[PDB]
Amino acid sequence: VLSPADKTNVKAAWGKVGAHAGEYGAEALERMFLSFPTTKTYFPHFDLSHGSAQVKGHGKKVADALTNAVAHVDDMPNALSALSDLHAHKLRVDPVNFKLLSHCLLVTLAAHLPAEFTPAVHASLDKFLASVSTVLTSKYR
Amino acid sequence: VLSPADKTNVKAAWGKVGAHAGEYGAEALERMFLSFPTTKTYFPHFDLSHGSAQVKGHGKKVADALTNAVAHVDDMPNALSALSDLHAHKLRVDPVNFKLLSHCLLVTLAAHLPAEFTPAVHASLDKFLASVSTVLTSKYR
Amino acid sequence: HLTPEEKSAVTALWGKVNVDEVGGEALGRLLVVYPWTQRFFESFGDLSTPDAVMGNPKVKAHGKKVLGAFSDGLAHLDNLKGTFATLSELHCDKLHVDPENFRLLGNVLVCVLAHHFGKEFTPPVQAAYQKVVAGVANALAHKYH
Amino acid sequence: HLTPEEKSAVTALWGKVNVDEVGGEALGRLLVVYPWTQRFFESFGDLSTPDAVMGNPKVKAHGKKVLGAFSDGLAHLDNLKGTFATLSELHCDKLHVDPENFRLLGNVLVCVLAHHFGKEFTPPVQAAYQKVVAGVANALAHKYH
Ligand code: HEM
Ligand code: HEM
Ligand code: HEM
Ligand code: HEM
Ligand SMILES: CC(C)(Oc1ccc(NC(=O)Nc2cc(Cl)cc(Cl)c2)cc1)C(=O)O
Ligand SMILES: CC(C)(Oc1ccc(NC(=O)Nc2cc(Cl)cc(Cl)c2)cc1)C(=O)O
Repeated sequence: VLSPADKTNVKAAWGKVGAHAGEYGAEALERMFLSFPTTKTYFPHFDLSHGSAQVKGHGKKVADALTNAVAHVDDMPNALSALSDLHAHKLRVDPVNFKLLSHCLLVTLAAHLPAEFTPAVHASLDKFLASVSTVLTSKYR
Repeated sequence: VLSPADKTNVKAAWGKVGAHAGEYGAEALERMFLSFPTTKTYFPHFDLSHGSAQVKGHGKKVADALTNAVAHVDDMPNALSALSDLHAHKLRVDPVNFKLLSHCLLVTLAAHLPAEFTPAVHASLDKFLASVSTVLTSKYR
Repeated sequence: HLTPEEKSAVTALWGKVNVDEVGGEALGRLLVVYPWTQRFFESFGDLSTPDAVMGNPKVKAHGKKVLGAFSDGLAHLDNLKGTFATLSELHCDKLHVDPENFRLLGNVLVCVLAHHFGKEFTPPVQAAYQKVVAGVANALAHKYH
Repeated sequence: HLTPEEKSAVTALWGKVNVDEVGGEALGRLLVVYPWTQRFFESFGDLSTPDAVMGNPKVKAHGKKVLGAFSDGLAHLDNLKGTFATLSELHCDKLHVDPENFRLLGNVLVCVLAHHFGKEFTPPVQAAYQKVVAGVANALAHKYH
């Protein structure tokens, strides 16, 4: 479970992200497509090149889900319910992939948060992304 | 994540294990050590040779913990609380190894319970082992 | 890295396999046990229940095709990457199949062999087949880009 | 197998890595972010809090040794297996370290490089390092049995 300290750590990190959440979402997806090419198999309909508006638009949606997850950190299952239906029953992204994107979101945060990305905050964020991931796959079977 | 039908399926299948629990546990572990040699890094203190009393005894502890889990499928976090602590705070087995033992338990049940291992029971047992796995790694961090 | 005895163990058991039955069985169980793998099979008709998935002739037909190619690859255990190159390219470039699906089907196939062969699927036989399903999955993932 | 331009992104970035500092930093983070990894460092003294872990001199010392070996490895990107064979045997037969830990350390190191270097740690540079850290972990896993 997310501890009170984790919840505090996540909120302060995401707090400093602030208005750049969208941008960072898009960067994390780019990082993922390049680091882990198999993740591209979910996107044969997108132009995945650097700067792609489809990646920027998707990145903004991913980031807003996370902003929503942080704002309902005590109540994530419900907040993400529509997204967990959509991944379980339509997109059907293999659960392995959430770990890849989590790592890439963590890297993006690290690369933009020189003060805030302390060992403890890094620990809380990984927990928080594992947790979002878990909720997002909780309806898969 | 465990539906009522999963719970019926698991109880049915595992009820058939019965007095073979010891033996099937031992077999799963042996399947694990031979199929996934990295798992042995957790047992350098054991005689891991075929038929070793250390592996039979351990097999029986794992099987009995599973029987406990089945008998309390509604309240697994509670029933497995001590075991949870032990793996989190002392044994500290990397979580990926639970997938490897689960898959070996599934193979064992498959090779032993041919009338019971229908596709739906297969899916139910897999979900069950994944759920016990999640319980056993609940307190890791 | 299969040993000489592991290869002949693999070959020995496979000679007893009805590929088309085992294929339909394994692909069926894939779609049942890991339902998200159904994403590729919208055109296949009824997948509403375990029985419907197992019964569906298209599931069986595709199962026969995949395990047939798997079977043919067991003649080339020392060049799985080579044997599976063009199919790797196809699954990446046209089919958009996440190579994780190869791993899941690999472990489903192991469950099916264990069910089908019982006692005969011994712990050393399993270990040999695990190296096989790893190798085939890795090989089919190899040309992804 | 890393591409030439991935080799040179790796090389260029590493020229600026203080190996001692980054090593200490990455091992410390491993032990904080994935605390079960502490199971290998029972004799290391105080690991009770993030601050204790990060300032622990034995953690820092060992972190220098580990990343130093990693560093040496970056001169042999075409034969990570041969380069790490002896440490692979050591880590299996003497230390009993589950090779999954190499993967976790790989990913912590990537986060450290990103944190430390910021925007210079571009998505192409990251991609090259991912291949490196998978190669290293694979090579360190290679002689397990
Ligand atoms: C942090 C975890 C994730 C979050 C928060 C997330 C969130 C979202 C959101 C908010 C949407 C848009 C839904 C809508 O249009 O109503 C979406 C769609 C989508 N996601 Fe996920 N997602 C995550 C992980 C993943 C992963 C790992 C993959 C596969 C690599 C993936 C593949 C997709 C695809 C293919 C779409 C549809 C894109 C389109 O065609 O517009 N997602 N996700
Ligand atoms: C199905 C999931 C698992 C269950 C239900 C389970 C259950 C148990 C039980 C009941 C014990 C004995 C506790 C006691 O003596 O009080 C034990 C110990 C232990 N387990 Fe777990 N276990 C599981 C997974 C694993 C995995 C995946 C590994 C590593 C590959 C592992 C490694 C160990 C080790 C090293 C011990 C101590 C054995 C000894 O020295 O006696 N376990 N486990
Ligand atoms: C043992 C591993 C596998 C092998 C050897 C294999 C082999 C094949 C072969 C030989 C084809 C025929 C393509 C053609 O006619 O050119 C094919 C197509 C296809 N495969 Fe795979 N496959 C494997 C696993 C999978 C998995 C796990 C999935 C997804 C769950 C998948 C999805 C597909 C799809 C959707 C097609 C196209 C079918 C069609 O057009 O009707 N394959 N595969
Ligand atoms: C980047 C991959 C890694 C490399 C290249 C590496 C390299 C090394 C080296 C050069 C040594 C010292 C050899 C000697 O004593 O003569 C060592 C020792 C050790 N390593 Fe690894 N290491 C890696 C990852 C890990 C990880 C992730 C862990 C566990 C979380 C681990 C656990 C240990 C332990 C327990 C020792 C013995 C420490 C002691 O003497 O008390 N290593 N490693
Ligand atoms: C029980 C607990 C705490 O275990 C764990 C939680 C997180 C991780 N990290 C990951 O695997 N990272 C990871 C990162 C990449 Cl790029 C690829 C892959 Cl394949 C994995 C490992 C274990 C949990 O699941 O919450
Ligand atoms: C969300 C949901 C349903 O996803 C999943 C649950 C289980 C699995 N099975 C596996 O990983 N098997 C598996 C088997 C082996 Cl030999 C090795 C490894 Cl590395 C993995 C995959 C996805 C869940 O986590 O419960």
